[PDB]
Amino acid sequence: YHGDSVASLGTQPDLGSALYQENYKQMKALVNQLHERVEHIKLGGGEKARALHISRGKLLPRERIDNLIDPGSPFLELSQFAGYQLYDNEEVPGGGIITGIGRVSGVECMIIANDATVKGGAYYPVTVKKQLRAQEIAMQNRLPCIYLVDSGGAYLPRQADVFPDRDHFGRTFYNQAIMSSKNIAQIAVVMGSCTAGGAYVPAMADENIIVRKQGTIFLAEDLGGADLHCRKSGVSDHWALDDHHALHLTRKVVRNLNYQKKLDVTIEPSEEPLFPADELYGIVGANLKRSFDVREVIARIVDGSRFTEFKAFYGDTLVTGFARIFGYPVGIVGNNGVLFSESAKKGTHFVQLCCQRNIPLLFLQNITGFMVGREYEAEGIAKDGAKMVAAVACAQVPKITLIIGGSYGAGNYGMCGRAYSPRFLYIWPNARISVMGGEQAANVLATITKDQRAREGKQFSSADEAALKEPIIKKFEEEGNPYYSSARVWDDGIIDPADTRLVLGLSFSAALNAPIEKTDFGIFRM
Amino acid sequence: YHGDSVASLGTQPDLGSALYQENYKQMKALVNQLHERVEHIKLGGGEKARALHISRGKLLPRERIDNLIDPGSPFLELSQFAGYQLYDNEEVPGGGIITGIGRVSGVECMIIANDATVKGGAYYPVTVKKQLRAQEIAMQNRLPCIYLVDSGGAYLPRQADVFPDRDHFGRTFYNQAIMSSKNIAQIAVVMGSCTAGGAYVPAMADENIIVRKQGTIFLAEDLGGADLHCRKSGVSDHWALDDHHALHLTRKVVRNLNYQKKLDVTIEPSEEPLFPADELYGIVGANLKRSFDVREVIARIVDGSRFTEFKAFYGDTLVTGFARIFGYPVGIVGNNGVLFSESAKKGTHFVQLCCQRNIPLLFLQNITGFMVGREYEAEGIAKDGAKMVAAVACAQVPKITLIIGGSYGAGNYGMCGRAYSPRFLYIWPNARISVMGGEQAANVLATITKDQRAREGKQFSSADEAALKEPIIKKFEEEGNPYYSSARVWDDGIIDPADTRLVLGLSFSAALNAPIEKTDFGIFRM
Amino acid sequence: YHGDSVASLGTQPDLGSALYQENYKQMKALVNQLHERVEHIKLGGGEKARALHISRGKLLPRERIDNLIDPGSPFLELSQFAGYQLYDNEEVPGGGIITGIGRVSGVECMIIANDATVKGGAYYPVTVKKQLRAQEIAMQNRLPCIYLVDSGGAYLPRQADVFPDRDHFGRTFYNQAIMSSKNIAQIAVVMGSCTAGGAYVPAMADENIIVRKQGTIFLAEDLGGADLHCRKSGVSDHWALDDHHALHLTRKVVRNLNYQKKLDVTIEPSEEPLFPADELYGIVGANLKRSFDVREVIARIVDGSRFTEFKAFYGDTLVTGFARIFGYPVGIVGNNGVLFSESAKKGTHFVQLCCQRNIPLLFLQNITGFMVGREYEAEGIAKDGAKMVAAVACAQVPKITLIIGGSYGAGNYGMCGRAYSPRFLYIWPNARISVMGGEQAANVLATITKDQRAREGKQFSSADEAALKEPIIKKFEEEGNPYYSSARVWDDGIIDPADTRLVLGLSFSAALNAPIEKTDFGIFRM
Amino acid sequence: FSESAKKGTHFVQLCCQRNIPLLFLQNITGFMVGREYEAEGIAKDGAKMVAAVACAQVPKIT
Amino acid sequence: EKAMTDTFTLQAHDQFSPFSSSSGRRLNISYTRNMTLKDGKNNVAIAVTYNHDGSYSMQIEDKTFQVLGNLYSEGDCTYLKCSVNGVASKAKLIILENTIYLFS
Repeated sequence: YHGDSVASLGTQPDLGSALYQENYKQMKALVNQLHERVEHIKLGGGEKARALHISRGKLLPRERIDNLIDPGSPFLELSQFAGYQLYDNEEVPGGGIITGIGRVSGVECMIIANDATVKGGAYYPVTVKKQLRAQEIAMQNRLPCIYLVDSGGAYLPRQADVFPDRDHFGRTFYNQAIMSSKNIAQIAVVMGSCTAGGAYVPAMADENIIVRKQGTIFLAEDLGGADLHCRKSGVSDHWALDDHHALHLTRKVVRNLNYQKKLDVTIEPSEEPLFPADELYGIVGANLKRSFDVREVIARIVDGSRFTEFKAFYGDTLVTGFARIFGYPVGIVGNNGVLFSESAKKGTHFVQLCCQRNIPLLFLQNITGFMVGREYEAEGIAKDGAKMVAAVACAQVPKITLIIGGSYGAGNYGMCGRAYSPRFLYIWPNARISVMGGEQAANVLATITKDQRAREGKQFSSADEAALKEPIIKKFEEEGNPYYSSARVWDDGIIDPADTRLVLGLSFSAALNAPIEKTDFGIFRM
Repeated sequence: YHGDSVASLGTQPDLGSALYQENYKQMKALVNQLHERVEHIKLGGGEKARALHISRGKLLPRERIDNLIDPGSPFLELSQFAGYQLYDNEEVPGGGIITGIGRVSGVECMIIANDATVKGGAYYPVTVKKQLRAQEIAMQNRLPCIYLVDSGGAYLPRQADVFPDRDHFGRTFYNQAIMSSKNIAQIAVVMGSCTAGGAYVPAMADENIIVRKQGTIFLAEDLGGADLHCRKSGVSDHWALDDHHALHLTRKVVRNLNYQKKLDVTIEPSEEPLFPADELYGIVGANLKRSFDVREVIARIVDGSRFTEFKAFYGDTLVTGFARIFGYPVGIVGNNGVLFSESAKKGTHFVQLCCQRNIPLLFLQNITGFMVGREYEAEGIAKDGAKMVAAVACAQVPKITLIIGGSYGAGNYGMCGRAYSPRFLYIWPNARISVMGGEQAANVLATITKDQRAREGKQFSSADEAALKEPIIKKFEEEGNPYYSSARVWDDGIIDPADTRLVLGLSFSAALNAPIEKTDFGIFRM
Repeated sequence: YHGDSVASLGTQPDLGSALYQENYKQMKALVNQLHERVEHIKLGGGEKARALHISRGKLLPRERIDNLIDPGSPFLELSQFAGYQLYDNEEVPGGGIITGIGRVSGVECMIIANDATVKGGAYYPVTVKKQLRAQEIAMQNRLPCIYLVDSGGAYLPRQADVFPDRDHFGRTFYNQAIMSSKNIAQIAVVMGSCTAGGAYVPAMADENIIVRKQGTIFLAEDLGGADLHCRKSGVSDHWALDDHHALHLTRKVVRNLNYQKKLDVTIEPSEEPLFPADELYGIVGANLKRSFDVREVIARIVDGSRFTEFKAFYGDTLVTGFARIFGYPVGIVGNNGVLFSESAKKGTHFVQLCCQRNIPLLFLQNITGFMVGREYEAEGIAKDGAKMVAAVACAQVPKITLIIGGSYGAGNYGMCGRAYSPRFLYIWPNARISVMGGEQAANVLATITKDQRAREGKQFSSADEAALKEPIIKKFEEEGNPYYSSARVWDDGIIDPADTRLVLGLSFSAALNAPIEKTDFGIFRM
Repeated sequence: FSESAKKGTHFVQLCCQRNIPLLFLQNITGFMVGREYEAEGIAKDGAKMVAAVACAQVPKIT
Repeated sequence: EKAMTDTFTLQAHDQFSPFSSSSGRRLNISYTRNMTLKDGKNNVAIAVTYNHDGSYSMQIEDKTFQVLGNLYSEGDCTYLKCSVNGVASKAKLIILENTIYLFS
């Protein structure tokens, strides 16, 4: 019996209020800035490179993905901003590689395609990291991997950051071998030149497809990717006339995987939230100093804006409860202020509940600056904050993290930061991430100097202090920008707040391809 | 019945030969250079810092380890050269942290001690990587972790490379939580100030020891590490009067772990090699262009110089066989020339044999430059080299890699490079590692330029070519030096060739603390 | 293909026959007596106690259950007669506790509610036993437990029978901890005062609900059950305004258990029996000396009165066969006379068949007095009766026992008595249970006395013998009455024969919530 | 006390992790010294120990 | 409520469990439900007793009524066929928000 009437979250914001008008205007500008930058990245290398690419009869990398996935199906692209201003004088749109999750023959798959128009498809250090992140996502969720291979090899000027280390180019083949041993299909389509060391990617794949004239595989047509590779050498499993033919063959290969998705969780009919998503612009804004009720964000992403809060009046700075997104059950943990001992205990209790019932967890990070409280006897927080860091780490249910505000210090770890292997991590265009907030850092620097100056007896003037402080503030702002963080692969993308519900729905759906394991906890330091 | 007489490897070198005299002289100089540099690193921060450290009643970090381990037991230190010239103007001896494996109360444990004399124990980016490597070693071999905590927090000027990412400081607590859940004991001894974010390390430990006056734990004595932490807060499990008392308590804690080592492999009595180890100086030398028989190296490290070669006459550029080191069975794979299709097939067959019988694997990397052969139809090698990369990756037996020569290109991957998770990786002082050898790179660069110059029609003069080539050669030499590689944590240390047998014996003994699992292979592309 | 026509059991009784008229009249009187006694127990403590209970704004205990379960769903109450005349001068209707199985949010749950109107909710010795029986039922069938806590603590005058032993009050918390470790949800709703030692019940629960003004938890409002307990102490997970609000919250909590029922058995469409159930009154009657065909009872409870008899002509005193009740498959074992060696062998063979196919077992106990046969060389029976006692004990399929007649001696054990952990045990209002029948006991006593009298030579007169015999007969009758047995918790309730099919259907449905395990047998003494 | 119950709960987890048998020496005190001492605090923590002791699978002797 | 129960039962594996019935049955006693309905500004208390035969005995104030009926669909409109104290009637039933609409 599911006919019980229940209460719903959310309230109607005051559209006429000046605060709402200002917050909407600021957030809208950030979203528009995000959109137009992606448009530029969409063009890859440029008109001359794109014209040359098409002149050889090859499809553009994004057109290949469009033809590969099922007609009209959504495509979840990841790390669109990798390599954004990462290198001083070189522009590398998207890192030279396009990765995302789409549906092929009704099966969710991870698609990894080299962008040959960007530096001829050479592998920059960020390119390796982006690919390795994609492989990690595919393995953790048991998603078949499809490699649209068109590459020019490693970027020699930066070889030391590509070749040698464990998380360097060598790890790519290690991941392929491991996934194959686990029956996670590895499919490679050589749609262009495969350079030295990239010839392994077609070979290490379970099934392989090579284009007749364009494809070349060699550790050019005669040496590799030849009819020799297809027939005499036997490296090729399927022979394709052109790019369209190869993509058609790939869809057939996936259809023969003999795989059917099975769900471990209970399912209920989906319902839209009771409030518009675009109202999040006015509610949240771009000023991290102002505070908002995280429940408002929840009310606009969960099915029917229905939410069962757990321990509502205890540790109120943290909000935990049960909801459903697109029918899936989810346990939501979101910050609503500074973390306290009660908040950490409340979170630790909640995480155990979700792990016991095998319920996916969603974290909404919005940590607060220390301008309000200098110390507050933080020693008490240390004893309890660890209990949450330890429960979150050991949890085996799928975990997704969304940074809707600040993310500073140990608060990042307790809320399932990147170091704690959430299945996905997304950030809103207004976020900031740093070891500490910029102002606090300045104060700390100031005290040390003033006191040391005092030992010398030299006077640290008021002007002297300000001069010291300004560079520090600037560095922190520059390095906490959402773009700096996404340029390196610290998150899986910057998403428009109006798209939060859709992105979460796609992400949780993909994460459910793998069975949920039993959670084993360490010692809880009572 | 084990009374059968068998043949033994090795031959007596010609000590009078000029080649032997020159090779011994060159290798000896490298070893002497290695020794004196370690002596300097042994001193840590310096006399002023060391004097200040002792003036507070605290033991020096290396004296702490000496008192912690069993009397007279050997100590296997790791990554002694981390941070060597890594940072432009800052000297960070050993990365500010000392890690190694020693015996405590008869149990092999991983010891991780902060060096407070180096930058006050602040965490540099290399410091985090060194600690994370130590934790990875402890988990893979089920070694209890002992943290001698005396730290000053993260190095703010380089925060972006310490805090945020998955392999950044946050991962340290994640590793502690995971090992605790697996019953791998985590013991923390706070022998000095624990700064913000380091207070978690005592809390996340299974058992904790704090010194009465020196120790402070706070997210100074009143705020944390107080009798408050020991009694009022309860974060402390044991209370110690001084450094000597704390080390005595630590030994008692380990003795109560209720752990006993069990061996999965057959054991035979140990025997010394039939040839002196120091002869390796003359045999190997420092000139990578000259070639030597890897069997000579094997004859001087295995018990009794006894070796059963597998497929001796097939793919002779690779040597594979069975031997024993300190009684443990080992399968040895070593390069004896350029890799061929037969060599890769022979290696793949051998690795399957060792995995089937649960025999540890040892790799001796000495890959050859392409000066001898420009291409040799390397396309054939690609089809087969992958079969070895794929077998080596999936092998679950303990793997140890020793680079006794060059390590270039895909040959590194096939011989269990760093990317393939060998339990340990060591390098001799004469090694070089790069994407390709320096000369080849220059030639490649030259061709591209000469041809492009030809399209312009501008003449690329002979002088012009040489000028282009010289910088490239220099870069490659600088970046392939054993010191560059060890300064970053790419290997676990640079070892004297005369110490090869001892280091391997200690490493394999530690690796046997974990049970050997069954190996699951992927698809072998026949 | 299930279109085969089959034979059906049952015959039309002779309604005009004098025996049928007498049997119907006697059984009807027993049923009417049972109904009116339950009506009195329904009132609990009484009008004054009930008026006081409502005056405090609290719902009556049975009204709470009505509001908790799904609208219109049946409620299977257990042990309605616990404490009936158990204590000399104290009336304890239902033992002071109401237990049963009902559907909450579509999930079958065990509901345990204290009756505050009975002795203020104090725990009598029978009260502990009734609760422990309910917990045992919930654990064996994986039914979530809901505790409607309104209690006054232990009854001090009888503390020795409540506190100390293994099956005393302490076991209640032990059961809660064990079920929680098995993911059998434990939900506590404090709807009234929680006394010393009852404060543990809210704390030991996975999720907890407390009423704002009425609830008090303390090992009154200020000390416990305070806003202090809800917020300051954190013992409360949900805060409820009144009894109605708390019951609404409980339904929400169960809906979030993420549980879905799965059936291990094959299912077929249900069909009503071909004969009226009320005819069982005439067929069975109340005279245990007369005999009836157990097949008649079977014909009126199984779907379509369809029954496949196993070994019909061998050991005819026992009836075994396959049938279906409400679509579930069931193997039925029922007595049809004195047990013989052939009957025991036939039963042992049948029980192995059901265990092999994972078919639930139903036992219909009607053992016969020894008036017909004094000994019949019972030594032969001993060798075989054990084979059945041993097979029945080890069977892991769900077992339900229904006593429709006598239950004496070792025949009780062979037919899955209370000592053999049947999932449920019910008795008809006409049953008798004892070590031996009353008459036999008297004879035994008589012989001993007469013979001993003979040794003395004193004459044991005929009158003397009768005088000795009469008290014994009386004791046995008093102690074998269905009410004596149900007052103590030896069975789970006395049920009207017309309700037999419904009770069995509800019981088997609940028992199927747990997966059926493989049966491991001991040594069969051939 | 609350601290005593927490200390016991921590200890029992340690023994169970290492598979160490547990021995209990019961000597509980009368309430002549303390009438109540806000025993409500004890209830929240005493349960944590009752629950750890019950689930422990190492041999236990009292 | 009975229709909602049937709708839930449709999606369950245990299709024929007796718990899915809307009999409101108890052991050795009869279930009486206290319902409250508002007519205009007046609250009406109705005591509904679930009979074994499937009928309902409703008491409002001092008067008792014997009620039995079922729901049937004509086109898209649900119809209630009921008999109160032996008087049979048909009406269109719509339950929207917290208001019960009966059209006869």
